[PDB]
Amino acid sequence: IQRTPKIQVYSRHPAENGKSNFLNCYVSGFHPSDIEVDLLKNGERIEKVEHSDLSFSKDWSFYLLYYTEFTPTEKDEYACRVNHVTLSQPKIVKWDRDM
Amino acid sequence: SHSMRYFYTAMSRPGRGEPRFIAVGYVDDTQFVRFDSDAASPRMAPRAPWIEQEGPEYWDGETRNMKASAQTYRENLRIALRYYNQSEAGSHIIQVMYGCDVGPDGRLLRGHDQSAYDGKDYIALNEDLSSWTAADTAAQITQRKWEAARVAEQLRAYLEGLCVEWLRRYLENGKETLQRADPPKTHVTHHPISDHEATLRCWALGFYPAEITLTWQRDGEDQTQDTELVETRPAGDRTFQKWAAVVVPSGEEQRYTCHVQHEGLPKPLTLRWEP
Amino acid sequence: HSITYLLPV
Ligand SMILES: Nc1nc(NC2CC2)c2ncn([C@H]3C=C[C@@H](CO)C3)c2n1
Ligand SMILES: [Cl-]
Repeated sequence: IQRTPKIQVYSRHPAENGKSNFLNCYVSGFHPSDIEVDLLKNGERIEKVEHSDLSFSKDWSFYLLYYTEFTPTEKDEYACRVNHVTLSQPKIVKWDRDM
Repeated sequence: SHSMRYFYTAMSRPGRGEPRFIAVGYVDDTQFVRFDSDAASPRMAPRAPWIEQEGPEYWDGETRNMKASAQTYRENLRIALRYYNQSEAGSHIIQVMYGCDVGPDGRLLRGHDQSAYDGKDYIALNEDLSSWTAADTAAQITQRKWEAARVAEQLRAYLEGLCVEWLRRYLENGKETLQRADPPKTHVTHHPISDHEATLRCWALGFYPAEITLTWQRDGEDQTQDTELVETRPAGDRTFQKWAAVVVPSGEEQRYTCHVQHEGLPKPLTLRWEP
Repeated sequence: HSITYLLPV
């Protein structure tokens, strides 16, 4: 069975402009385990992004946390772009600092 | 009130080398070890502070054991290919989770050893730690073989033995984090979506463990069908986040209270929006 | 600590 990833883009701490923080993209509920996750800054791929170790839920679906250091600003806009076998085109979810 | 779990993932990938094997270890909601066969130098590695104190015989032995387990899981991927009459050019996955839950007294409550092939149930050790649940015909072949080999008794020897004993040790070494009350740092936000309505959102941040309840009430009764719940998510620092949202008629906000339950809290919080 | 059990299916 194949399942499509749910996506949540958010920050480790409540965002303050000018204050260092972490940008997170939590992908979950997907199968198989192969997946591609990019964090974007104003449309551009952020080079050094890390992720947690591969693990799965009770229903056997996988989850990973992709993260990177960032200092949020008023101007700067961020997103998470995920591609999986269950997706025809890479899905892009924008960061909302209130979600 | 505590648990230790190991999650093994073996994935075949024809054209991309040997099948990949990943193991992660958790105590409650805290990951403490990892293994990845793809790493430049594959070893069992620490992912929690309180585990790093274990000596070379722990990290060397766990590394040798993971390398051995990886080879066996590769063997098992091949066997499954034969059970299911599948092609060697196909890509498949074995997932196995095993471990023990112990009570507040520190004694075994339940042992686990269950698995999936390609995302679906395969075979599982039952609560009696003596019988199996095979999910399909291919897994009935395995069940047949494991009964002869007295596999359940040996799983049971681990689950009553090393599993509970090491879990008890881990809980003691990391008592300051693993047994600490970390209640959520809560607040309620407000953003009017229109003239008619507005969005109430109840946040719960920085909590451990992940288990939490966020419910909205109107005049004291849950708006279960109206409330939008997001999945509990990792903060990246071993803590978790969650928010419940409900859309309410502007002016009637005060009818709505956000109720928060967590084990790090003295007693359940009741929140309201404030300006 | 993980179990040591090289188990065939
Ligand atoms: N339920 C289950 N399914 C397995 N394989 C099936 C999916 C093909 C499996 N292989 C080994 N074990 C136990 C032996 C020690 C632990 C770690 O390996 C678990 C297993 N338990
Ligand atoms: Cl037989």
